[PDB]
Parts: sequence; C-alpha cells; structure tokens
Amino acid sequence: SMSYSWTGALITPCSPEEEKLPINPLSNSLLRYHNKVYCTTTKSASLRAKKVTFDRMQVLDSYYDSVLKDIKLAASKVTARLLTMEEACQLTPPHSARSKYGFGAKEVRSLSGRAVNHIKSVWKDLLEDSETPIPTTIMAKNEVFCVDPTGKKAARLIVYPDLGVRVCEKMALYDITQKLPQAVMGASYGFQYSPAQRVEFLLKAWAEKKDPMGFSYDTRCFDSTVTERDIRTEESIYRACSLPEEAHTAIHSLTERLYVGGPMFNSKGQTCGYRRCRASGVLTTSMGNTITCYVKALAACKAAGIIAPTMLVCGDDLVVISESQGTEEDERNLRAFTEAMTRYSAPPGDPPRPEYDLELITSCSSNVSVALGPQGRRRYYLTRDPTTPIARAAWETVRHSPVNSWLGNIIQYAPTIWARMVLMTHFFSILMAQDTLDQNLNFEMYGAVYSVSPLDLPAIIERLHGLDAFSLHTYTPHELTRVASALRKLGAPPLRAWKSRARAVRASLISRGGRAAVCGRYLFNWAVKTKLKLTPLPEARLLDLSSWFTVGAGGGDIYHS
Repeated sequence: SMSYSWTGALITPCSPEEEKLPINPLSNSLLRYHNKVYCTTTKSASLRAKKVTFDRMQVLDSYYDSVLKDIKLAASKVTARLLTMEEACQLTPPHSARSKYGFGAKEVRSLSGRAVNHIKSVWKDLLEDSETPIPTTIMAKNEVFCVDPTGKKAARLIVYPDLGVRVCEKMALYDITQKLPQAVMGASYGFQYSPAQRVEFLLKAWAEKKDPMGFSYDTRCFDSTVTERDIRTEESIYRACSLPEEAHTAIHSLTERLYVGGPMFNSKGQTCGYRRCRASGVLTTSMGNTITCYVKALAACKAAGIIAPTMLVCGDDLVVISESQGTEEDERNLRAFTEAMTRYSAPPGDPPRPEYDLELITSCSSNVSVALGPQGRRRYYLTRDPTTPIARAAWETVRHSPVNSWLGNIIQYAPTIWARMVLMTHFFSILMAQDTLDQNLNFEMYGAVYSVSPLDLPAIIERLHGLDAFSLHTYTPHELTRVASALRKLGAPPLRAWKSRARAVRASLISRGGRAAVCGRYLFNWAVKTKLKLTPLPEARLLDLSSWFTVGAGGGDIYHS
C-alpha cells in the first residue's frame, strides 16, 4: 500500500510563517550570516509530501518471527494501568495545540469542566466505537537550520489528532511507555538515558567487542516505512502486557481508528489526503518506532550474520556495535543487513558504513568524545555538531518561542565547549539585559517538553553531568575543528571572542549575588584567570532526575516541570 494518498488540496499554514532569520542586533551578536539561517515553511510542504509518499512492500521471515516471539514473551512480564484524567491533563504541555472544541491546554491543565467533560466524551466514544477513523490535521513543521554547503531542507510534516484525543492517548498508553520499551529491549532502549548514561552505554558496547565495528542505520522516511501490519503488531505487543479490560478496549480502538491510518485535513479544514503509515504526532510515535525499529534491526542482524550486535535504539534512530569479521566481511554483512531491513520495509536513506572509531559514530546526531577533568584525568561526554543548535538559538533570540530549544541544548550538552562558551555566554547576557533571568521557560529535550529557570542550571548540570561538567578542558582536535568550523560557517565570533565576552557576563552575574552569582561562579569558571574551587551544590541534592528522560517517553505531547 501507499504510505499516503493526496487529494490535491494544499498543506496550509496556521500562523504567519517566516523563511529567513531577521536582521537584528541581538541575533547578529551570535551570528552574522543571517542569510544562511532559514526556517522550513509550507512552501516546501508539497515537496516533502512527494518524498514521503511511496509503496511499501514488506516480506517478513523466520528471523523476524523469532524476534517478535521473544518480544511478546518479554512484554507479558509488564503490568500497566490507565492514567487518571488528572494525571493525563497534567502531562499536557502548556502550549499544546488547542482543541477545535473551544478549549486549550490552559483549560486542560486547570481541569476546567468544559475541557474535562469533552475529554470524558472522547474517551466514551473510543470505548463504544472501535472503527470510525479519527480525523487528523496535517501541518508543515517550522524548523530552523543552516544551509549545508554540501541547499535547503523541505519541511517535515506533522500529522496529529485533536487535543481531546491526545489526552485520551495518555490515559490509555502513557503508563505503557514508561515500562514496555525497557521490558522488551532492556538497555537498548535509548530514551531512558541521560547524556552521561548514553556515553557509558556506548563506551561499554565498544569495549565489550574484541574487535569493535559500529554503524548507524539511516532509514529513508521511517514513519512512511511503517506498515499497517507493523502498527497492528505494535498493538499486539502493547496488549501482551497485563492490562485492565478497559485499557485493551481503548488501545484497540486507538489502533484501528488512529494509529493504523486515517484522513488528514489541512488547517483550513479541507480534506488533504489519507495516511496508511505512522502518524508523526501521536503519543505512540516514539515508542512505536523504537519497538518496530528494534524488532526489524535485531532480526536483520541475525539474517545478515552481524555478530554479537549491541544496539542502541531511539525511535527510528539506530546504532549497532558488533564484532568485526574483517574489513571486507563487514562491508558484505552490512549490505546483507540493509537488504534484510529493506525486505522488512525499512530501506536506507544513506547506506550504512562500517565505522572503526567511536568518536565518529553518531546516535541521534550525537557522539561520544573525550576531554580532561580538573585534575587531568580523561572524561568522556556527549556532544554534537553545534551548527543547528546555534542557528536555532539565534532565531529564538529574536522570535517569540514558547517552547525553545536552546535551554535543552545547554542542559543536554552542558559539558561541551560550544554549549559553555557560546550558548551560556550568549543567553545569560540576553536574559540579564531583559531582566528575566529568574523566569521559568518551556523547552524541548528528546522531543518532550520541560520547564526550568536559567537560575536552576548549575544544580541541574551538576546532578545530570557531575561537577566535572564545569571544569572540562583540552578537548579533541575533531571536536575543536568541528566547533571552529561551525562558527566560521555561521559568521559567529570565534571561541576566543566568546571567552572575552564571558568575563563580563560572569562579572555581571556575580555582582547580583544569590542564585545569579552561583551561575557566574560555576557556569563561567572557565572564563576567569584564577579558577575558583567548585564544591557540590546543596540545591543539586534536592533534585531527583533519575527518570527525567524516561518520563518524556521519547518525545511527544508530554510535559514535566
């Protein structure tokens, strides 16, 4: 079947769209080549639609059947429950897209009678009708990038049901997202990990092999490769858990009416097309992708003769570390792996390549690198090319962003030279000038939404990354070259200039005393001649972030404070 069919009606914008970074002194202080930074818009929506529309031919085999059997048995060990109305409403992001039925996320979170009554009606309808397709809206995502000299990306398409239904999805399936992926694939489930824990996983996988070989598998348009049969198989796995009857009913109904497919409408209410693949904007997008990617990949390893594979799966993102069988053998085996995945309906975008140096292996755009700590010992940490984070940071400096990305990048990538020298310096300067340092901000991390104050950063970073995160130095040539290159490409000041600026930002923060001074002392210890001795923060001991990433369920309409 075709992933999508289209009526010919346009994919229309909801709000005003801008294609290019504004010319503005605030953003200009971060990067000067504003023409290189663009935002995807509906203008490219039809082009994306064409790319993601194709025929899926799926042929499963005995390798696939055997993995699925194991997975269903593992799922039977899980016990899960419905979430209450209250619980589901409190997981709704404050800026979640409003309902067509006359209420918004504000009303959901405050449990207003109108909203709660509506959701109760949607739930009742799910239990009573297991067949009528649920309408979805399709929109072009507005996301910011830098041009790639290798021109502009087409907008990603988001397909999602009404706010009333999204709350119901949580009641039916949220508890499952918290328990099922771990039960089925254990340590291979990537969304349960902080950046430091992802680093540890990868280092351990690498070190376990006598002769390690790694690859990342880039599926071409993963959501589009997900078949109706894949989605009903996902249902079978969710329902292998021990659940109340009401949960079985709601999950079957959501599967048949929403997850397996349905009609898409544009923002104008015109019928736009029909989907027969993964919806990009449902609660189960990440969990579903993770499980389905895992079954297909583990099965493909077996068919391909990939030896002792250790996999890290984050939605559609897949890394496999295994025992090298020799250079030529690895290349042949990776081709066999790709052929198997293709039969399973997961053909590659860029073909995988055997990699023999862990620093160069990317998982979710990120890689492990190494630096030195305060006492000169080697310390590993997670990093990534800073181009997109910095381009988005510039945009978000000058355009209202109710859910920003920069605060998530600072938190996730706190130990990195670029988040510290560039992002922290820039934003503490902006926030002090606006006098909004103490205000809580919503931000994305792993596709889920969180809320913290910039003044919370030292405690958060210590808790997630350790005190060393304020003291790393002597980064690798790969990392230094990459960062310097990205800054030059963007027309951003070089790292040395950020250090000049940071001395002033640090001084300003310290002059304020209190929590702001703690930020100056801890976050900018790298920018002072005589380093202060940094000691554990009392604040950090009051934080339990152990399931902070798990609760995000790998992304979606999910919010945590």
